[PDB]
Amino acid sequence: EVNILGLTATALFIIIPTSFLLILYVKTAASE
Amino acid sequence: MTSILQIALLGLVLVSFALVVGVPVVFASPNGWTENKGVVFSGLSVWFLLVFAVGVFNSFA
Amino acid sequence: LVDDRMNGDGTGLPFGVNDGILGWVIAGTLGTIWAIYFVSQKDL
Amino acid sequence: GRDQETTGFAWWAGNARLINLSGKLLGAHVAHAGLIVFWAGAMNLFEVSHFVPEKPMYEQGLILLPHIATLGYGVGPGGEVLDTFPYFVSGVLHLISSAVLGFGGVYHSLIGPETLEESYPFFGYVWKDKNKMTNILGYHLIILGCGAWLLVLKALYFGGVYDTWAPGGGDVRIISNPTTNAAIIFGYIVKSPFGGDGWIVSVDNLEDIIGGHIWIGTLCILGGIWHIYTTPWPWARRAFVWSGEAYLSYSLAAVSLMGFTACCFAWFNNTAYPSEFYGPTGPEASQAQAFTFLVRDQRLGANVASAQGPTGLGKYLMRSPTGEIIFGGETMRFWDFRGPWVEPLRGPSGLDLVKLKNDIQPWQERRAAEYMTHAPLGSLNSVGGVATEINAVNFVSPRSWLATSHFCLGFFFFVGHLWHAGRARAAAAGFEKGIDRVDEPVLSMRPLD
Amino acid sequence: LTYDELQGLTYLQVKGTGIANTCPVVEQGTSNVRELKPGDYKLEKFCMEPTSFTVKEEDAKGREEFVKTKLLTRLTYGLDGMNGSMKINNDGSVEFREDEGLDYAATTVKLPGGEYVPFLFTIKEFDGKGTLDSFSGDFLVPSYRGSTFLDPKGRGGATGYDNAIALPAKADADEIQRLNNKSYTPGKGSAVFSVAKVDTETGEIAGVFESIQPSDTEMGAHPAKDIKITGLWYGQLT
Amino acid sequence: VLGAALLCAIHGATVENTLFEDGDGANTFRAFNPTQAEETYSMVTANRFW
Amino acid sequence: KLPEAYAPFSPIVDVLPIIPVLFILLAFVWQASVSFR
Amino acid sequence: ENTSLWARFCEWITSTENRLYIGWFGVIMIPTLLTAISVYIIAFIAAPPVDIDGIREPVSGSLLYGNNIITGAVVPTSNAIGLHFYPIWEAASLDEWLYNGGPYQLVVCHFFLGVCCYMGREWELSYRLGMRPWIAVAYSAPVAAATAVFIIYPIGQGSFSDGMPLGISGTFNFMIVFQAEHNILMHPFHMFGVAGVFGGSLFSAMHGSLVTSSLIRETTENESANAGYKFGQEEETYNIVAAHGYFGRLIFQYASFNNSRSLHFFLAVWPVVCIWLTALGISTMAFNLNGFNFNQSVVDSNGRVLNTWADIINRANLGMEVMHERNAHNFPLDLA
Amino acid sequence: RAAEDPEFETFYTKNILLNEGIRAWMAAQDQPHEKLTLPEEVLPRGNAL
Amino acid sequence: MEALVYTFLLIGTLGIIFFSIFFREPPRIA
Amino acid sequence: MLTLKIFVYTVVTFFVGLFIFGFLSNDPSRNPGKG
Amino acid sequence: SLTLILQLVALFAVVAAGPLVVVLLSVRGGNL
Ligand code: CLA
Ligand code: CLA
Ligand code: CLA
Ligand code: CLA
Ligand code: CLA
Ligand SMILES: CCCCCCCCCCCCCCCCCC(=O)OC[C@H](CO)OC(=O)CCCCCCCCCCCCCCCCC
Ligand SMILES: CC1=C(/C=C/C(C)=C/C=C/C(C)=C/C=C/C=C(C)/C=C/C=C(C)/C=C/C2=C(C)CCCC2(C)C)C(C)(C)CCC1
Ligand SMILES: CC1=C(/C=C/C(C)=C\C=C\C(C)=C\C=C\C=C(C)\C=C\C=C(C)\C=C\C2=C(C)CCCC2(C)C)C(C)(C)CCC1
Ligand SMILES: CC1=C(/C=C/C(C)=C\C=C\C(C)=C\C=C\C=C(C)\C=C\C=C(C)\C=C\C2=C(C)CCCC2(C)C)C(C)(C)CCC1
Ligand code: OEX
Ligand SMILES: [Cl-]
Ligand SMILES: [Cl-]
Ligand SMILES: [Fe+2]
Ligand code: NA
Repeated sequence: EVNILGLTATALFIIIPTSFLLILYVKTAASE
Repeated sequence: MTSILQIALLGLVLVSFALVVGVPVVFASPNGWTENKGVVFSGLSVWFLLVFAVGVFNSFA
Repeated sequence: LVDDRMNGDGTGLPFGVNDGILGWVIAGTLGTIWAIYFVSQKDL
Repeated sequence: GRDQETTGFAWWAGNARLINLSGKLLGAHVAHAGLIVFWAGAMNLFEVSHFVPEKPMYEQGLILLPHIATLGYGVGPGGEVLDTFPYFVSGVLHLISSAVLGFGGVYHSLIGPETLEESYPFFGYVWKDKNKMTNILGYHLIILGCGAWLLVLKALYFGGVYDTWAPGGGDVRIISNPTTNAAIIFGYIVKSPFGGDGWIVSVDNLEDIIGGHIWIGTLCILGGIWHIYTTPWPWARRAFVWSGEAYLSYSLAAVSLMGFTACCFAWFNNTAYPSEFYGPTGPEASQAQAFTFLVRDQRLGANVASAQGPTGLGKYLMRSPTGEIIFGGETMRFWDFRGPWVEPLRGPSGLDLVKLKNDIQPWQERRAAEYMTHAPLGSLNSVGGVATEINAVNFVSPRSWLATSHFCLGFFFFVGHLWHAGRARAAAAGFEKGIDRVDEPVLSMRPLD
Repeated sequence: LTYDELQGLTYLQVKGTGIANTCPVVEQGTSNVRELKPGDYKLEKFCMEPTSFTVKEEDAKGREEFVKTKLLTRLTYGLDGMNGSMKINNDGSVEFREDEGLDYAATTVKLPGGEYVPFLFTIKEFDGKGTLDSFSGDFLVPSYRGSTFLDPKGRGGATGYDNAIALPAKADADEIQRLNNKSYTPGKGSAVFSVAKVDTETGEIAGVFESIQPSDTEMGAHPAKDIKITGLWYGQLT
Repeated sequence: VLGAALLCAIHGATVENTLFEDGDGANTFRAFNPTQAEETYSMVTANRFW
Repeated sequence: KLPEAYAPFSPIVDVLPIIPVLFILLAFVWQASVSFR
Repeated sequence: ENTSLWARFCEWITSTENRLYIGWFGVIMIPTLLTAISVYIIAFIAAPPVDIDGIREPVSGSLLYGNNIITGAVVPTSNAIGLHFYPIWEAASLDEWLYNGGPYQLVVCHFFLGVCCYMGREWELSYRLGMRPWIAVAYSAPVAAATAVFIIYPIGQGSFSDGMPLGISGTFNFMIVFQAEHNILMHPFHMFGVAGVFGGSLFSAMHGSLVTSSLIRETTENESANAGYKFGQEEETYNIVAAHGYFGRLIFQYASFNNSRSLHFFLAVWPVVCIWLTALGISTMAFNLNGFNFNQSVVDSNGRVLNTWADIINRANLGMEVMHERNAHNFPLDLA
Repeated sequence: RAAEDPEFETFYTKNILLNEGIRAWMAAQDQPHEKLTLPEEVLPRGNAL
Repeated sequence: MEALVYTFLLIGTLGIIFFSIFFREPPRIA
Repeated sequence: MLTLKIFVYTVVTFFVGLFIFGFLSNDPSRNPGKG
Repeated sequence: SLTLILQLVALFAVVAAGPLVVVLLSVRGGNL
């Protein structure tokens, strides 16, 4: 069982743009 | 008896038609309601008379 | 019957009341809010 | 009339230009009474004109001859039309009344007094004269009580109105011993609006209907005397907004409510809206499907009590959600049906299979015109029944049509109530034309975060 | 509620109260049971309602036990309106046999844990042989559905696709249980009865029963389980 | 498309109900002046409202 | 149908329902004739 | 006013200083909507399979019973119910209540009350902020649509089972069986609604473009063009005369929308009245008035049935009705 | 899962089967170049409709 | 693993909505 | 099992009573305007 | 038929009466 390809695809599509948006947010708030 | 009722109803249609085309014009006429009082009373009395005539002619027709 | 059911579905129950305790607590809650509002009316 | 720059309102708001002109209000209102009575008389004349006497009277596209026929005016024992003269005389009297009403309306709009209280204190009113508003409510409520007692006079003393529940298929019956008791009348008005009972669409018998009319006439007359002889209370004057615009909002919300109610009345009732004169409702013609099929296959030779359908419940019978036996079609959503041809087939506990086998009546059997055609399908463009049915018959059910017209127009009146509710509240506050641009409530109170 | 007072109630009073689901009882009768006069009877109105619904399940350790359940079905479980006969002698042997009526009921029940078990509560084609105290027999059990019933893929028995419409590359010797068999062979069940509260004047017997019948086989894909039904029945002798 | 119809309706209604006084006639459409440089609606009031 | 004494007037009857709809349309003519004042 | 418990309660409920204004419409909006949200989430996660059709042949519609979110849905009540009001206390068990279809009745009833009280809450904030109140009037179109597909259609067809399921695949199924038995796509109100949603998107893009183009330079390609002046001045930005000039030069410059109030009223009224009309079309077919039935409409001299686009749609609609309720029909005509 | 279990179904499954119905009953005259003279017993139905 | 994925994305988006509603940047310029 | 019904009926009448007396309780004067 | 001819002449008489009234009030003074 378990669709590991879909699990990986969904997991990276969450984490990588989320980390991208959060890193620009925290670096923007670090130096306003 | 049917012909009398039919002629009375036709006259009532024409009288009501005259009242419809005349009452708003005469009312909204500048200084017209105080001068056409006689003809409006005549038209209304005739209208009511033909209504009552058709009513009493239904029972014989 | 195989189970205990309320068996009040339909039958023309006013406000869906089937036992008197429910009507009494409805009237009690409305009267409680009414007493609070009346004693605390006129703002002050 | 008057112009915009002095009234403040554009042409598409011009009927509000006469808010403070009671005489023009009277002219517009009497003219509207003329319009309503004119449509009533005209349509009664058409429905007289387009009549086919041999057919049942619901396939001719007639909406209000059922209104006269529900009063029993020219109705046979089984439901035969017999005569059309009462419908004709009703239409003509309405037309003459329309002419006199319209003449009075145009007179008060044009040459009638521009403002009423300077010559007629009895007829003039500012919209804060709460005592005289209550007097007007008293007058109108006395009128409504008189109309209800008029229906009382017809039902008990003039020998009219059709009961669909008389044995053999109904009869026009002079109602003796109407049920006026407060327990049944109030339990009829305070129950649930769903299929278990139905709130206001639940009146199964005309003694119950006429007893409710006793109650409404007595209550309206006594409340009319009350409203005439009393003054508004401080709690009412604080909670309510008193202006002509707020009064519109109250009237609009109320009339939308009774419009929604009238829609449901037309959709479900077969008692105050006779199926023989209106066509079948939703649950019937489907109860008629199941009934005709059960009698037909028990006629051929196949049993129905041991007959089992495709899904395990029964093709022709099953048990209801409550322990009673109900019809086995897809009409099992309509097990709460009550129509004049099922009570002689209705047993206390079950459907009385031996009664179904033997005690079947041929009026019940011949009640198949509701089944075959006339179901409350009918499309926007007539045609037959379901959306796939082809151009074979010209029919639509007046129940459907004066249900949907009424509910749509009641929804629009709910919207009008919302509009004038908000505008009346904002105008009584003082900002109907907007915020004052220099001292806003926004800048006076705290920021959110 | 004895049948005599049930007929005197209007159709509105019973509506929504569930007393139509309740079978009539006997209060004026006797419990002598063997007192009933022998001969041939042609009785009518078999009333039959359940009181419990317990389902047999098989553990993988080797013992026989039952367990109570919770009904998903509402008040559609009683049997009402049959007719039949028994041939009674002086000693007590009977020849009970139903003929025709509402001899089935669609019912759905779940075991603890949450497994759907629908069944058709049938009593049809029941032969009754034995004494009044305890007489049993066998009754025909239909499948549940007609052969025209459709699965959500549209396949079926008498009508349907009977092939893998959803996926075209699966028709091997694996879907035989799901596609090829589609069995509706009717099973058989055993119901043991007992006659209690006999009436002498008008001939009314109203006892209890315990019926073993198999559950639904659905489409024959999975084997049926046994369901025992305990309840009370009623009948009027003529 | 449903969000676009949403935005069109909500924006039109919000502007129409924040139109300020801008006159003494109750017809607010004539209360607008194409010459004036002030906003026709209170976006502060609109923002705190939503 | 109409009775025998009123049968010839049925075509004159047969044009009435549009008149209330013509009333609001007449109001539109009124409002255009006063040039939308 | 300050030592009075009810006066304190009123001045907190009607306080516009809160993060979310609640008011007297909010004290009845919040519990119904929160209840509906809670039971909707719990049912969408772990709803046991529910029999929608009254034929003891249920659908799952829940994630923990083996489907994804778009194919999973809160499913309408049983056909055994109809409009029969089945809440938890009408069931001997939560389990039987779930199988019968009660959570749909609960979410739909609570969502109806919550949406109407959201209408009222929006009007209430408009009043307490000193505005004009017609936000609720513009909001009346989604409210009318929600009532039409959750209450009006169950009333008209006699059963909550015919109502719109809370889902996406369920939405498509209800929508398609609605096509099959009512022919909405050939109805003037639905054409007005489609014209209105397309026009609402059109006017949204048009207004957005005409006023984002009409920009006096205060925000450059940087975050803003504050070099002229920083934040804190009443010198207003943007333009509205040039937008009307561009729209006038666009086609014929006579149906002038020069007044910004007239323009925004038109953008407010067009999609609202069109969604009003399409919701009323749903309401008309609740009382089962359908749309245009243009089948068998074109014939030749010999009277032969001459095929038409309407006949194409008709055969599609009847091919839709044949799978509609495969086993829940025992009888030929579909009325119940 | 709907193939291995005749008990599982969704509104999605209903929609797929309904799409098959649309295809079968409409393409017959919608695509005249295909000469689709498919008889009525291969065209699929429900019960009673 | 299928169902918890859907549950997590749904409740996560609802969490972002909650956080944006109550813990947003306070609004400036009108 | 009717205990759930009693509890929910009580809380429903409580919320409805808050609504009824809240709008009975001089609601139109809860306005910043001169009215 | 004669029924259709009467229907049409009655139709024309009832549709042309209103504009006749407004034109007569426009040419016979005003106060409309
Ligand atoms: C229900 C329909 C209806 C009714 C009864 C009224 C009634 C009235 N309106 Mg009004 N109006 C309506 C619809 C209606 N309106 C609509 C739809 C609009 C939007 C276009 C308007 C816009 C409007 C404006 C802008 C104004 C009014 C005004 C008025 C008032 C005076 C009109 C007047 O004196 O000028 C006279 C009207 C005419 C000369 C044209 C009508 C022709 C005659 C009078 C009627 C038709 C003839 C008929 C057959 C006569 C019956 C005769 C009888 C014997 C049978 C009046 C009481 C005015 C007002 O508010 O008062 C201050 C005003 O300025 N209305
Ligand atoms: C349509 C006609 C009509 C109208 C417009 C009014 C209007 C009014 N009446 Mg009145 N009244 C009427 C008919 C009417 N009445 C009749 C026929 C009677 C005789 C029974 C009375 C007897 C009456 C009395 C004794 C009083 C009023 C009062 C009032 C005023 C206060 C309203 C109020 O109490 O708030 C709203 C009321 C409530 C929120 C509580 C009502 C209780 C419930 C709703 C009724 C129970 C029935 C049932 C449970 C409701 C469910 C069904 C419903 C959803 C349809 C108000 C202006 C008061 C007054 O005179 O002011 C000085 C007053 O005390 N009326
Ligand atoms: C409660 C209102 C109501 C109801 C329930 C009915 C019901 C009925 N009417 Mg009737 N009618 C009404 C009002 C009503 N009418 C009014 C006010 C008029 C005066 C114009 C007429 C004039 C009329 C005639 C002449 C006839 C009927 C006929 C009929 C019957 C069949 C309908 C038909 O044949 O074609 C159906 C007609 C339509 C589907 C047209 C729909 C028009 C829509 C609703 C207009 C609104 C659309 C949209 C919102 C407009 C937006 C733009 C706007 C800004 C202008 C039917 C039972 C026929 C009949 O059998 O004779 C008795 C027929 O001959 N009616
Ligand atoms: C284009 C507008 C339009 C049209 C054409 C209609 C048309 C119609 N409506 Mg309607 N309505 C409308 C708008 C419209 N409505 C709107 C906007 C609303 C608000 C949402 C309503 C709300 C409404 C309701 C609540 C009802 C109707 C009803 C009706 C039908 C009967 C009318 C009636 O008898 O009223 C009533 C007339 C009066 C109240 C005044 C007369 C008083 C009575 C008749 C006196 C009693 C006399 C007696 C019975 C006979 C004399 C006998 C002798 C011994 C004295 C009719 C076909 C009724 C219905 O659904 O059909 C049953 C109904 O109950 N409408
Ligand atoms: C009996 C109920 C009633 C009454 C007495 C009034 C009275 C009034 N309204 Mg009002 N209104 C109502 C119901 C009512 N309304 C409803 C139900 C709605 C929702 C649609 C509205 C929405 C509304 C708005 C938005 C406005 C008013 C306004 C006004 C004021 C000026 C009206 C005017 O001159 O406009 C002129 C009249 C016309 C232009 C005629 C309109 C023609 C319509 C649109 C065509 C449709 C007719 C068609 C045959 C019906 C189709 C069937 C239907 C199912 C769609 C006036 C005092 C104005 C105001 O606020 O003034 C303070 C205003 O802005 N009303
Ligand atoms: C099965 C049958 C069901 C159907 C019968 C239902 C009967 C319902 C009749 C209620 C009518 C009351 C109208 C008041 C409207 C609000 C006026 C107001 O703004 O009122 C406020 C106003 C402001 O001065 O004052 C006033 O006019 C005072 C008026 C309010 C009167 C107080 C209510 C009675 C109080 C009884 C207390 C119940 C106590 C709890 C009992 C618990 C038992 C254990
Ligand atoms: C005839 C008839 C009958 C009878 C009926 C009746 C008797 C009725 C009634 C009724 C009633 C007896 C009613 C009453 C009512 C009331 C109401 C309906 C109300 C209200 C109101 C409101 C809604 C409010 C609001 C508010 C608030 C909340 C508070 C403050 C103020 C305000 C306004 C804000 C019957 C069915 C039997 C039969 C058939 C027919
Ligand atoms: C003010 C105004 C207005 C309104 C108006 C109106 C509303 C009017 C009316 C009116 C009316 C409301 C009318 C009615 C009427 C009626 C008539 C006029 C009648 C009659 C009669 C006759 C003559 C008949 C006969 C007959 C018979 C008897 C039966 C048989 C057949 C016949 C038909 C032959 C408008 C909006 C415009 C504008 C604004 C202002
Ligand atoms: C043509 C014809 C006929 C005949 C008829 C006659 C010979 C008579 C009549 C009739 C009549 C004769 C009707 C009526 C109407 C009436 C009315 C419509 C009334 C009224 C009144 C009022 C409306 C009042 C008001 C007021 C005042 C002013 C004072 C104080 C306040 C009040 C509001 C109370 C018939 C149908 C048989 C048949 C067919 C043909
Ligand atoms: O459940 Mn919902 O959808 Ca009104 O149609 Mn009959 O049921 Mn069933 O089918 Mn088609
Ligand atoms: Cl069926
Ligand atoms: Cl489906
Ligand atoms: Fe803008
Ligand atoms: Na089928």
